[PDB]
Amino acid sequence: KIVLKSSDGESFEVEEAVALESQTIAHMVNGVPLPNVTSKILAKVIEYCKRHDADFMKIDQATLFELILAANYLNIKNLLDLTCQTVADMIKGKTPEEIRTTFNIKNDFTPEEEEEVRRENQWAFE
Amino acid sequence: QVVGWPPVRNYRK
Amino acid sequence: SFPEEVLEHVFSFIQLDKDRNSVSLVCKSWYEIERWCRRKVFIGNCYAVSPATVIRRFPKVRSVELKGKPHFADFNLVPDGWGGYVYPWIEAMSSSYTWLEEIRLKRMVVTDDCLELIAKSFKNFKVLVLSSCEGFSTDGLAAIAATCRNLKELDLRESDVDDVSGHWLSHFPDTYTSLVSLNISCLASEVSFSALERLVTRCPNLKSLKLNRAVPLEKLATLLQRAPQLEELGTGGYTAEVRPDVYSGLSVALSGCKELRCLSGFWDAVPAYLPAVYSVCSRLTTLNLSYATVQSYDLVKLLCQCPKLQRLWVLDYIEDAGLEVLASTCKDLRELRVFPSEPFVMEPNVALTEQGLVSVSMGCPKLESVLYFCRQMTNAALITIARNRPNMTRFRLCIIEPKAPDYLTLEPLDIGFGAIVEHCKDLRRLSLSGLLTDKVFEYIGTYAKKMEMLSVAFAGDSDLGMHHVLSGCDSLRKLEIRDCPFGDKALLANASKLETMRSLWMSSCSVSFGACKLLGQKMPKLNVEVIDERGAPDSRPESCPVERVFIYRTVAGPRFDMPGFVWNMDQ
Ligand SMILES: O=P(O)(O)O[C@H]1[C@H](OP(=O)(O)O)[C@@H](OP(=O)(O)O)[C@H](OP(=O)(O)O)[C@@H](OP(=O)(O)O)[C@H]1OP(=O)(O)O
Ligand SMILES: O=C(O)COc1ccc(Cl)cc1Cl
Repeated sequence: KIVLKSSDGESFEVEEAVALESQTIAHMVNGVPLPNVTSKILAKVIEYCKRHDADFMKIDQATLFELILAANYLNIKNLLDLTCQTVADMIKGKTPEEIRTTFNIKNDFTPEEEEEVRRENQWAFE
Repeated sequence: QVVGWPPVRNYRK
Repeated sequence: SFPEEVLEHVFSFIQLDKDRNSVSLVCKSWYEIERWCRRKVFIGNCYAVSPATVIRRFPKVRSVELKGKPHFADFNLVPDGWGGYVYPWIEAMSSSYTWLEEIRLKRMVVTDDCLELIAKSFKNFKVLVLSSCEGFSTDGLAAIAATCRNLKELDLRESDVDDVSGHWLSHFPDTYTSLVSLNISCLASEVSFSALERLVTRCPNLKSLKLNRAVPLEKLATLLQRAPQLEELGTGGYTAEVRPDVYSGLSVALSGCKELRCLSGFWDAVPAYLPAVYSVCSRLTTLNLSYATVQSYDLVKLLCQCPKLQRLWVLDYIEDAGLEVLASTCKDLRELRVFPSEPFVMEPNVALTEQGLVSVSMGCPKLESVLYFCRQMTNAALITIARNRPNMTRFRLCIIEPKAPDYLTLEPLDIGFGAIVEHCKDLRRLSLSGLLTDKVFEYIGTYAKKMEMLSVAFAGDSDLGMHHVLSGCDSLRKLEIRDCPFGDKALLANASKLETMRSLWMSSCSVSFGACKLLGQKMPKLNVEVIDERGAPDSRPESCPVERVFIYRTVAGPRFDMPGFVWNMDQ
């Protein structure tokens, strides 16, 4: 077993191969502190790392949000993929203004630049 | 006959 | 809202051109990240944009696709020399895209110099598809074979190669092994055959081999014994003395290929040898018989055993009765192409008519895709076809006589086409023919909302017709028209439509030179090209129809390699 210390100061005991799924953990090497992952999130990460997923991702946006970031921070390649596919599939079929709804992005194109690009994309790239 | 008709890539006409 | 690397990795699961364009327009940040991880680019009209442009914006591209001359080049309605040269692309890419992997080219002029440059700039070069291109020779290919050590695909389909020397193929070194896919089939000259057998023998990943018809029937079995894993085979010549040892061998060898999904080639096929192909046949999803000149009966015998057949291309020799048997045996047909055996004589040499298409309309619930040459047709037949196949996608129906009416009835085919277009709501592709009045056009503008490519000849009565098209046709991408009374009035009244479309082709219509100059002035981001071999267009009054205008929207402005008979109307 290794123990893992959330950012919240609480403590997770996982057996040896589960913790090592994270290259970020592997390469710190009492009990491993994790300043950039909550417990909530470190919980979910641990189910995944145990299982290994589908309704697992049957989660909500702000939460995926955080799952990505931690799969990145922990370097857990499988999970980065899976949560990455999953954000992709929300992009696809969708328009800019809907993507930039679904996502809280502010448009920082001028009128003029946005048309030049559309513009380029349509006349020359599709 | 007409040029390019009927529209096909065969050899003669 | 998170870093730059996660976005990139997200992007990596996005591959459709549309999807990438869309993410590029979210916010400046995404525009930059996609830019830099865009793996492939698709350029439907090489003059629509410049290389410097493509290369500066997507500097990481691994895979490039380009298309040159308009479709009607096939019918040669574009004089030689008009353009489509790929060299400037290769030159520009050769220093920027070091890691380039894939080049796919259509209807471009491609030169031995191009081929050497590719060979010798792209070390990871994997895929070369040259599709109806011209301008190169076996010497160019020798370059590719000698140098491209990682090559997986050489696909020459339907190109015109200056045919020096079958020697070029033995330029593949013995240490070469990587080939997935050789489509050899347009070459006249004859490859070295022991080289060909050594090659096929030592590339255990060979999946698709389309021959050369100078590889004669008697040799196929040797090849096939070397590549039992094949999924697509293009025969060479399919003719030989009738002998039992040679039949027996072809046949053990073919039924050795348990992976064949696609069979093609068959030049000069002799009836006595087709049945060798039968055991393969349980399993075929693609059969192309379009160069077998065999009679309807022998076709049928073969068809009778292609239950999984999804795609057939064949000669009109198949006939109404052969097509009926078709409707009955191939319930999984998606696509039927029937080509003219004798497209240059008037009298029917073959009993093939509206009826075979009707058969197949009713019998193949999954048929979506049709190309059909016949000599007669009716409003009634079209109407039954549209009724039976509201899922049709691509409908290309060419009556060989220029303005043939309904032959029973003697009207224009307007309602038959109205019906295909009213009823087939996802029709994205139409080519029609026969006697046609401004009124089809009207139907076309009212019902054909999904339709992307439209081809037409010898049709309509006035500018109203072309107007209904440019008017009504929401999804129009490519409009191409020959020999119709469509001119200045419909073209300029719809000038602004043209910015939404890849290209308008109009040859032998009534477009005056004067409307060409006015159009160029209204619409500075169209290249409006007059293509006219009679000499300079002030030679004649501006009142005077030009021979061909080609119009296409672009961000490169006017192009640099017009020849003597093409004028751009910018100024
Ligand atoms: O998406 P596009 O640029 O519109 O290409 C179309 C489309 O080709 P893709 O296979 O590249 O989608 C056609 O496919 P279908 O309409 O049959 O689905 C193909 O036609 P073919 O199947 O007959 O090759 C046709 O080629 P063409 O105009 O030579 O008939 C080609 O259009 P372009 O390459 O001419 O734009
Ligand atoms: O679709 C095809 O390839 C053959 O049919 C046509 C081709 C060009 C034109 Cl103008 C009209 C027709 Cl019907």
